[PDB]
Amino acid sequence: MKGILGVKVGMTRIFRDDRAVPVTVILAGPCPVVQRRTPEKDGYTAVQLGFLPQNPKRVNRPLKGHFAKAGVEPVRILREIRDFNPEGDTVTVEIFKPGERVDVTGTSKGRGFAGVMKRWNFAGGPDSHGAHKIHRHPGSIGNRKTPGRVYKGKKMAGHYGAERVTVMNLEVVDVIPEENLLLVKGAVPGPNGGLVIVRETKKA
Amino acid sequence: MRHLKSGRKLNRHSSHRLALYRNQAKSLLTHGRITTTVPKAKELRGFVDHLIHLAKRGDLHARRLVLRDLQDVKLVRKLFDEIAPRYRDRQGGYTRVLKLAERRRGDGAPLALVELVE
Amino acid sequence: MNRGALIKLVESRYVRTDLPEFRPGDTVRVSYKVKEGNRTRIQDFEGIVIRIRRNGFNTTFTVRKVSYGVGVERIFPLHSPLIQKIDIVQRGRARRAKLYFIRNLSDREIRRKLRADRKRIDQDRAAERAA
Amino acid sequence: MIQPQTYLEVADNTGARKIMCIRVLKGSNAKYATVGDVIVASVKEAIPRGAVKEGDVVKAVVVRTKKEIKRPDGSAIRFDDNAAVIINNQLEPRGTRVFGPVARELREKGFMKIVSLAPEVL
Amino acid sequence: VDKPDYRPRP
Amino acid sequence: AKHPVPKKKTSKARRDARRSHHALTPPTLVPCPECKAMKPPHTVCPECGYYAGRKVLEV
RNA sequence: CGAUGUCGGCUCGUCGCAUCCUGGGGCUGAAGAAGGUCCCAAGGGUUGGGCUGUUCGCCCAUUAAAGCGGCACGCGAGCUGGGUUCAGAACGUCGUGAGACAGUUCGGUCUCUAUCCGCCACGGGCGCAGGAGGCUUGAGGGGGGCUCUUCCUAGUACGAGAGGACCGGAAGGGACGCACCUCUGGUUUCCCAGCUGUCCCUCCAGGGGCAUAAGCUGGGUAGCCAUGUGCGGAAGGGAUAACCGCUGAAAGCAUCUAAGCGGGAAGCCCGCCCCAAGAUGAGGCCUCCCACGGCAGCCGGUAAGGACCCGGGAAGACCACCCGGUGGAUGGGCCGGGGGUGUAAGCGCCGCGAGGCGUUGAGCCGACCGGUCCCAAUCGUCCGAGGUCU
RNA sequence: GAAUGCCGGCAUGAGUAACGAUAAAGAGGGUGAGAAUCCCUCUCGCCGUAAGCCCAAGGGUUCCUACGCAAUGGUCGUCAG
RNA sequence: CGUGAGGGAAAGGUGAAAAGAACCCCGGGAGGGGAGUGAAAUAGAGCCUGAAACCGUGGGCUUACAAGCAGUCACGGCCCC
Ligand SMILES: [Mg+2]
Ligand SMILES: [Mg+2]
Ligand SMILES: [Mg+2]
Ligand SMILES: [Mg+2]
Ligand SMILES: [Mg+2]
Ligand SMILES: [Mg+2]
Ligand SMILES: [Mg+2]
Ligand SMILES: [Mg+2]
Ligand SMILES: [Mg+2]
Ligand SMILES: [Mg+2]
Ligand SMILES: [Mg+2]
Ligand SMILES: [Mg+2]
Ligand SMILES: [Mg+2]
Ligand SMILES: [Mg+2]
Ligand SMILES: [Mg+2]
Ligand SMILES: [Mg+2]
Ligand SMILES: [Mg+2]
Ligand SMILES: [Mg+2]
Ligand SMILES: [Mg+2]
Ligand SMILES: [Mg+2]
Ligand SMILES: [Mg+2]
Ligand SMILES: [Mg+2]
Ligand SMILES: [Mg+2]
Ligand SMILES: [Mg+2]
Ligand SMILES: [Mg+2]
Ligand SMILES: [Mg+2]
Ligand SMILES: [Mg+2]
Ligand SMILES: [Mg+2]
Ligand SMILES: [Mg+2]
Ligand SMILES: [Mg+2]
Ligand SMILES: [Mg+2]
Ligand SMILES: [Mg+2]
Ligand SMILES: [Mg+2]
Ligand SMILES: [Mg+2]
Ligand SMILES: [Mg+2]
Ligand SMILES: [Mg+2]
Ligand SMILES: [Mg+2]
Ligand SMILES: [Mg+2]
Ligand SMILES: [Mg+2]
Ligand SMILES: [Mg+2]
Ligand SMILES: [Mg+2]
Ligand SMILES: [Mg+2]
Ligand SMILES: [Mg+2]
Ligand SMILES: [Mg+2]
Ligand SMILES: [Mg+2]
Ligand SMILES: [Mg+2]
Ligand SMILES: [Mg+2]
Ligand SMILES: [Mg+2]
Ligand SMILES: [Mg+2]
Ligand SMILES: [Mg+2]
Ligand SMILES: [Mg+2]
Ligand SMILES: [Mg+2]
Ligand SMILES: [Mg+2]
Ligand SMILES: [Mg+2]
Ligand SMILES: [Mg+2]
Ligand SMILES: [Mg+2]
Ligand SMILES: [Mg+2]
Ligand SMILES: [Mg+2]
Ligand SMILES: [Mg+2]
Ligand SMILES: [Mg+2]
Ligand SMILES: [Mg+2]
Ligand SMILES: [Mg+2]
Ligand SMILES: [Mg+2]
Ligand SMILES: [Mg+2]
Ligand SMILES: [Mg+2]
Ligand SMILES: [Mg+2]
Ligand SMILES: [Mg+2]
Ligand SMILES: [Mg+2]
Ligand SMILES: [Mg+2]
Ligand SMILES: [Mg+2]
Ligand SMILES: [Mg+2]
Ligand SMILES: [Mg+2]
Ligand SMILES: [Mg+2]
Ligand SMILES: [Mg+2]
Ligand SMILES: [Mg+2]
Ligand SMILES: [Mg+2]
Ligand SMILES: [Mg+2]
Ligand SMILES: [Mg+2]
Ligand SMILES: [Mg+2]
Ligand SMILES: [Mg+2]
Ligand SMILES: [Mg+2]
Ligand SMILES: [Mg+2]
Ligand SMILES: [Mg+2]
Ligand SMILES: [Mg+2]
Ligand SMILES: [Mg+2]
Ligand SMILES: [Mg+2]
Ligand SMILES: [Mg+2]
Ligand SMILES: [Mg+2]
Ligand SMILES: [Mg+2]
Ligand SMILES: [Mg+2]
Ligand SMILES: [Mg+2]
Ligand SMILES: [Mg+2]
Ligand SMILES: [Mg+2]
Ligand SMILES: [Mg+2]
Ligand SMILES: [Mg+2]
Ligand SMILES: [Mg+2]
Ligand SMILES: [Mg+2]
Ligand SMILES: [Mg+2]
Ligand SMILES: [Mg+2]
Ligand SMILES: [Mg+2]
Ligand SMILES: [Mg+2]
Ligand SMILES: [Mg+2]
Ligand SMILES: [Mg+2]
Ligand SMILES: [Mg+2]
Ligand SMILES: [Mg+2]
Ligand SMILES: [Mg+2]
Ligand SMILES: [Mg+2]
Ligand SMILES: [Mg+2]
Ligand SMILES: [Mg+2]
Ligand SMILES: [Mg+2]
Ligand SMILES: [Mg+2]
Ligand SMILES: [Mg+2]
Ligand SMILES: [Mg+2]
Ligand SMILES: [Mg+2]
Ligand SMILES: [Mg+2]
Ligand SMILES: [Mg+2]
Ligand SMILES: [Mg+2]
Ligand SMILES: [Mg+2]
Ligand SMILES: [Mg+2]
Ligand SMILES: [Mg+2]
Ligand SMILES: [Mg+2]
Ligand SMILES: [Mg+2]
Ligand SMILES: [Mg+2]
Ligand SMILES: [Mg+2]
Ligand SMILES: [Mg+2]
Ligand SMILES: [Mg+2]
Ligand SMILES: [Mg+2]
Ligand SMILES: [Mg+2]
Ligand SMILES: [Mg+2]
Ligand SMILES: [Mg+2]
Ligand SMILES: [Mg+2]
Ligand SMILES: [Mg+2]
Ligand SMILES: [Mg+2]
Ligand SMILES: [Mg+2]
Ligand SMILES: [Mg+2]
Ligand SMILES: [Mg+2]
Ligand SMILES: [Mg+2]
Ligand SMILES: [Mg+2]
Ligand SMILES: [Mg+2]
Ligand SMILES: [Mg+2]
Ligand SMILES: [Mg+2]
Ligand SMILES: [Mg+2]
Ligand SMILES: [Mg+2]
Ligand SMILES: [Mg+2]
Ligand SMILES: [Mg+2]
Ligand SMILES: [Mg+2]
Ligand SMILES: [Mg+2]
Ligand SMILES: [Mg+2]
Ligand SMILES: [Mg+2]
Ligand SMILES: [Mg+2]
Ligand SMILES: [Mg+2]
Ligand SMILES: [Mg+2]
Ligand SMILES: [Mg+2]
Ligand SMILES: [Mg+2]
Ligand SMILES: [Mg+2]
Ligand SMILES: [Mg+2]
Ligand SMILES: [Mg+2]
Ligand SMILES: [Mg+2]
Ligand SMILES: [Mg+2]
Ligand SMILES: [Mg+2]
Ligand SMILES: [Mg+2]
Ligand SMILES: [Mg+2]
Ligand SMILES: [Mg+2]
Ligand SMILES: [Mg+2]
Ligand SMILES: [Mg+2]
Ligand SMILES: [Mg+2]
Ligand SMILES: [Mg+2]
Ligand SMILES: [Mg+2]
Ligand SMILES: [Mg+2]
Ligand SMILES: [Mg+2]
Ligand SMILES: [Mg+2]
Ligand SMILES: [Mg+2]
Ligand SMILES: [Mg+2]
Ligand SMILES: [Mg+2]
Ligand SMILES: [Mg+2]
Ligand SMILES: [Mg+2]
Ligand SMILES: [Mg+2]
Ligand SMILES: [Mg+2]
Ligand SMILES: [Mg+2]
Ligand SMILES: [Mg+2]
Ligand SMILES: [Mg+2]
Ligand SMILES: [Mg+2]
Ligand SMILES: [Mg+2]
Ligand SMILES: [Mg+2]
Ligand SMILES: [Mg+2]
Ligand SMILES: [Mg+2]
Ligand SMILES: [Mg+2]
Ligand SMILES: [Mg+2]
Ligand SMILES: [Mg+2]
Ligand SMILES: [Mg+2]
Ligand SMILES: [Mg+2]
Ligand SMILES: [Mg+2]
Ligand SMILES: [Mg+2]
Ligand SMILES: [Mg+2]
Ligand SMILES: [Mg+2]
Ligand SMILES: [Mg+2]
Ligand SMILES: [Mg+2]
Ligand SMILES: [Mg+2]
Ligand SMILES: [Mg+2]
Ligand SMILES: [Mg+2]
Ligand SMILES: [Mg+2]
Ligand SMILES: [Mg+2]
Ligand SMILES: [Mg+2]
Ligand SMILES: [Zn+2]
Repeated sequence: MKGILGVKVGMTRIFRDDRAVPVTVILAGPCPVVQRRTPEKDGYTAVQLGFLPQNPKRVNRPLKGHFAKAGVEPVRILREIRDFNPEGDTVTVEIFKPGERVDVTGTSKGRGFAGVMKRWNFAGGPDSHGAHKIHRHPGSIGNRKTPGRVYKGKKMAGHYGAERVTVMNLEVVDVIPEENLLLVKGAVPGPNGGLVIVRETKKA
Repeated sequence: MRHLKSGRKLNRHSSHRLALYRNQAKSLLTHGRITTTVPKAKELRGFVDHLIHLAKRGDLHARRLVLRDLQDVKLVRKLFDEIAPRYRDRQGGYTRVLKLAERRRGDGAPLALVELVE
Repeated sequence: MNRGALIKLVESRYVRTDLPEFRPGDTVRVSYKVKEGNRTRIQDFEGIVIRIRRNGFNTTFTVRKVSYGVGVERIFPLHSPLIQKIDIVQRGRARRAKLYFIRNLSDREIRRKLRADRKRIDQDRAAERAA
Repeated sequence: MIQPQTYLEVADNTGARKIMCIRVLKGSNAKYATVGDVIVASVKEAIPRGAVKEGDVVKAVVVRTKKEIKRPDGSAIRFDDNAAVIINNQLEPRGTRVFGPVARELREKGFMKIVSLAPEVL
Repeated sequence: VDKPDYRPRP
Repeated sequence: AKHPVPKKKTSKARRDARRSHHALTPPTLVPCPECKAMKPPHTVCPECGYYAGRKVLEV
């Protein structure tokens, strides 16, 4: 159940057997394991990974202790991968070979307060024929006296994006260990520069 | 959304905003220091910096470009002969913006001074 | 890190430098590997290039030709391995980067708007004088 | 991107000149036909005494389109019109020549008879 | 089912 | 629309509960290191005209 | 009846199951394929069009299918206003008439501001017996749940023939969903060019305003995007429905059942994805501070830490979140690259001239990828444990 | 204690909608207890078969100057019908 | 208010006496704080009395796992006499 932290760098395509392959490039290596969570100690199993080096000037004292106890130089992000336990004290892109399928988790781009047409692909209202100031409105939200209320979960306008999203079963197109690059075919949540997690896929 | 868009709108349509900057340039290049609202000051920096840099180039081309925004032939001449020279060896950052402590009475707008640098 | 540099890095393995420079307006023949049955062959597509979108490794260019009465436009990645070669067959002088306006012009009218780019022709012949 | 109401030129000699799509035969509820797809169509304009006549409801395979088709090799091709060749229930042209180029896509979709009769395949 | 307005328009 | 309108007068308890967030926060002020007069941080001092160690403006 | 707005449509759903399809099954006057009929099944799905105000219905073209009902004949403080109920007008018809009709016809005022509950989002407060910075478990909840075609098996089983399988295995689609922006394709209010009229600068040349809240036109980076790209529905495990059994009495036979055991659905539980400890039942782990002064309490100064303030941000209505604050690349400038435009001005040459050619892929040049302390994030302030009892 | 009573006062909605044409503003100087809002200058924009000028109705001192800013001005006011 | 005929309000009270607050202080002023007057100044002219709704400051008790025609009965806690 291997996994790794990384940053989305950007997309392009490569050519592979006279085929254009759209890819997102992820900087993944190298992630120092900084804690192991164990069934005896913690009740479950996983690896806290760290990623990108941090200026010690900016690391407070409780954090420093945590890093110290690992003999690990301070790092900007800590995140766990569950049910993964690497033999090394460091995880790098090498844990993936081209051909493998992965799941990538990102924080999606933020749309802010979104209307119903962008959030939920509502149809909105006519643009003419008499529609009166309701071209992007949701329409009805209910019945009448029965039930006299609006369902929990009713799709409505509101904040949208900047959310955890995990896209699944992406092909690993290539891995360039010398530069800590993982090339995954397709699209990955969030902006370039955003933090992502690459896991072995759960599909078969 | 506004994702990675550069530029204030300052509640002006296109042609008014442009005039706002030019008139502010003429004023700043004229007096060396002016006061405005903080955000107007923050946009003036770049607008004027480019005109000063162009003045540092000195060519005829540069003058004719500067004259699109600034229009006053004497003013440009001051820019070219008096202003640009003091920045021959300065690399950008010919303007500075410092925030004033007192808000404006009639509308509470925060003020800042914008000035050409030494 | 430098994200731009890393993309350029991923891309460097696929970049080409063996292809001639050309501009919108030039007439060009692209010999393109093409798959059919059971073989692959080279098909030539020859026409005016009406667009070149630039984006480094991802720049693409569009070639327009008339084929048995019907206009056809083809869009090619400039760095595509499927391009065998490109031959410059004529240099045209455009005044515009994008030449969509010729989609509505007659063959006479096109020829009048895209006269031979006598400068870049001369320039072409002056190379092609080798050692 | 052919859809019901779309007029297509007919690129054969069935005598039909113009057909208007009335359905895309690609599943239960397809929004668009592209190259290699079969539509059902009305004949809106034909020449006198052909195989087909104005009013006929016929099938046709779309053979070139004004919306560009993209290809796995990263390229795309685009034609100046939307054209279809009229076929019978076994995908064979009801006509005997096909005019103008056609999209190679037809071949992988088993329109060999049409692909071969075509002056050009792009 | 068409049935008649029981109220007039406002 | 059909002109909505409050169905009951708001009780004093309710009105005042709504204002539970209405308190002003006092201006954040720091001493001016040249003249010791209180002022907003990041502003040229209006008392003495100093900022960043130097005399910025006539006061 | 001191008003419970009334048909149809749109929008948005949600439920029932007497199921239209898809899954499971018994019987068949079930050879096969296809059907009929009943049973189980509500997870998902259930198309586009012509007519008509229509609901309905008929019709065209498709489909796995084109289900039927409830929700104030769901939904007018959500839209419409074609239909019916006002005043005008006309036809038919009735009435001497004024006028009339569970007839027809053309026309005809649909109300910016949401208090409470409810719903979508976001915070502020307090709590979670020391105070803090991280990382987490998942009670519980939500999301999802569709399906077709072709090929192989095999032209095999079956069948006189036409036709044509079970099981198992491949490939390719439609619609839907989430994400994305490399490509394709949009936009890109000033990023570039061209162009007209007019006024102006400065006469020429070169420019500026205005013609829209871009004057017009040709283009167009980032961004945000779909028409573009990737991926999803599963697999799998468990328990079941109808239905099929094994073993088996009562009842020497028989019996799926009374004891016991098995098989068995798109359905159910788990599995996937997302929320989630206000889960007051307030969880856990790692790290940091410490037992300070005066009188489970008050007042004061601190600790770890936090906030304030500032520069900002693919975060954002405010708030929040995230990054940075000279021990600095946070924005602005400047430089380099990209990218757009498409060869500036000036000068020289040719031409009577409009123009042309060269200098020149020039000049200009948003946002992208970077560098660089030139400009600004100066200087600081205020909060903040001393840990209740068996 | 009620008559959608009468008269008056004061609440609620609420620091909410709004502040009356999307022709448009910016800076420097002056004045003053106080200035986005008054004066002056420069720059910018709008009208120009008018949004300029002259008559008649109607209005009735609103004209000019000095001194004022409680109220009137949808904000401010040192300004003003 | 209405073209007009015509309609048609609200609005009383310092104190015995103005003795109606000189002068100083803050403030542009308004306003207040002292001083002074008066038997009395929360009789200070926005003046006798000065109710109630309504707005506030300060104190006691109470309240952030709770379900409400708001009370009532009971017990307990805290605060006061
Ligand atoms: Mg993340
Ligand atoms: Mg956003
Ligand atoms: Mg909407
Ligand atoms: Mg959406
Ligand atoms: Mg959409
Ligand atoms: Mg729609
Ligand atoms: Mg629409
Ligand atoms: Mg419509
Ligand atoms: Mg209307
Ligand atoms: Mg509208
Ligand atoms: Mg209703
Ligand atoms: Mg109810
Ligand atoms: Mg958010
Ligand atoms: Mg490879
Ligand atoms: Mg991005
Ligand atoms: Mg917008
Ligand atoms: Mg940016
Ligand atoms: Mg902006
Ligand atoms: Mg701008
Ligand atoms: Mg403005
Ligand atoms: Mg505004
Ligand atoms: Mg604008
Ligand atoms: Mg303008
Ligand atoms: Mg304009
Ligand atoms: Mg710049
Ligand atoms: Mg400052
Ligand atoms: Mg401030
Ligand atoms: Mg003021
Ligand atoms: Mg890039
Ligand atoms: Mg060929
Ligand atoms: Mg006919
Ligand atoms: Mg309404
Ligand atoms: Mg409303
Ligand atoms: Mg309305
Ligand atoms: Mg509303
Ligand atoms: Mg209202
Ligand atoms: Mg009400
Ligand atoms: Mg009240
Ligand atoms: Mg109160
Ligand atoms: Mg309230
Ligand atoms: Mg009634
Ligand atoms: Mg009532
Ligand atoms: Mg009513
Ligand atoms: Mg009602
Ligand atoms: Mg009605
Ligand atoms: Mg329904
Ligand atoms: Mg049933
Ligand atoms: Mg079935
Ligand atoms: Mg059968
Ligand atoms: Mg049979
Ligand atoms: Mg059956
Ligand atoms: Mg169902
Ligand atoms: Mg359901
Ligand atoms: Mg249903
Ligand atoms: Mg029609
Ligand atoms: Mg219809
Ligand atoms: Mg109908
Ligand atoms: Mg009917
Ligand atoms: Mg079927
Ligand atoms: Mg239908
Ligand atoms: Mg009914
Ligand atoms: Mg109804
Ligand atoms: Mg209904
Ligand atoms: Mg209704
Ligand atoms: Mg309505
Ligand atoms: Mg209705
Ligand atoms: Mg309603
Ligand atoms: Mg209503
Ligand atoms: Mg209602
Ligand atoms: Mg609506
Ligand atoms: Mg009608
Ligand atoms: Mg009718
Ligand atoms: Mg009528
Ligand atoms: Mg009528
Ligand atoms: Mg009539
Ligand atoms: Mg008659
Ligand atoms: Mg009758
Ligand atoms: Mg009669
Ligand atoms: Mg009669
Ligand atoms: Mg009409
Ligand atoms: Mg009518
Ligand atoms: Mg009507
Ligand atoms: Mg309306
Ligand atoms: Mg409310
Ligand atoms: Mg309620
Ligand atoms: Mg909270
Ligand atoms: Mg909070
Ligand atoms: Mg645990
Ligand atoms: Mg759970
Ligand atoms: Mg709960
Ligand atoms: Mg076979
Ligand atoms: Mg046989
Ligand atoms: Mg599939
Ligand atoms: Mg791009
Ligand atoms: Mg694009
Ligand atoms: Mg592209
Ligand atoms: Mg494009
Ligand atoms: Mg420009
Ligand atoms: Mg312009
Ligand atoms: Mg001009
Ligand atoms: Mg000229
Ligand atoms: Mg002008
Ligand atoms: Mg004008
Ligand atoms: Mg204008
Ligand atoms: Mg126009
Ligand atoms: Mg034009
Ligand atoms: Mg375009
Ligand atoms: Mg444009
Ligand atoms: Mg773009
Ligand atoms: Mg799409
Ligand atoms: Mg299963
Ligand atoms: Mg048996
Ligand atoms: Mg037995
Ligand atoms: Mg027996
Ligand atoms: Mg049993
Ligand atoms: Mg069983
Ligand atoms: Mg069995
Ligand atoms: Mg089982
Ligand atoms: Mg399934
Ligand atoms: Mg979580
Ligand atoms: Mg907790
Ligand atoms: Mg948690
Ligand atoms: Mg509970
Ligand atoms: Mg906890
Ligand atoms: Mg901030
Ligand atoms: Mg911000
Ligand atoms: Mg910080
Ligand atoms: Mg600091
Ligand atoms: Mg920086
Ligand atoms: Mg920089
Ligand atoms: Mg470049
Ligand atoms: Mg370039
Ligand atoms: Mg040239
Ligand atoms: Mg030149
Ligand atoms: Mg000459
Ligand atoms: Mg550049
Ligand atoms: Mg450095
Ligand atoms: Mg300080
Ligand atoms: Mg009574
Ligand atoms: Mg009332
Ligand atoms: Mg009332
Ligand atoms: Mg009353
Ligand atoms: Mg009363
Ligand atoms: Mg009354
Ligand atoms: Mg009253
Ligand atoms: Mg009030
Ligand atoms: Mg507010
Ligand atoms: Mg409100
Ligand atoms: Mg509001
Ligand atoms: Mg409001
Ligand atoms: Mg109003
Ligand atoms: Mg407002
Ligand atoms: Mg106004
Ligand atoms: Mg206004
Ligand atoms: Mg307008
Ligand atoms: Mg001044
Ligand atoms: Mg003022
Ligand atoms: Mg003032
Ligand atoms: Mg001023
Ligand atoms: Mg103004
Ligand atoms: Mg003035
Ligand atoms: Mg005009
Ligand atoms: Mg004129
Ligand atoms: Mg008068
Ligand atoms: Mg007077
Ligand atoms: Mg006079
Ligand atoms: Mg006067
Ligand atoms: Mg006057
Ligand atoms: Mg005066
Ligand atoms: Mg006044
Ligand atoms: Mg005043
Ligand atoms: Mg005043
Ligand atoms: Mg007075
Ligand atoms: Mg007033
Ligand atoms: Mg006022
Ligand atoms: Mg007013
Ligand atoms: Mg004065
Ligand atoms: Mg006045
Ligand atoms: Mg009257
Ligand atoms: Mg009168
Ligand atoms: Mg009267
Ligand atoms: Mg009275
Ligand atoms: Mg008296
Ligand atoms: Mg008296
Ligand atoms: Mg005095
Ligand atoms: Mg004074
Ligand atoms: Mg006084
Ligand atoms: Mg006082
Ligand atoms: Mg006094
Ligand atoms: Mg006395
Ligand atoms: Mg006495
Ligand atoms: Mg008293
Ligand atoms: Mg008294
Ligand atoms: Mg009184
Ligand atoms: Mg008395
Ligand atoms: Mg009294
Ligand atoms: Mg009183
Ligand atoms: Mg009282
Ligand atoms: Mg109190
Ligand atoms: Mg509880
Ligand atoms: Mg409690
Ligand atoms: Mg009780
Ligand atoms: Mg008791
Ligand atoms: Zn100071």
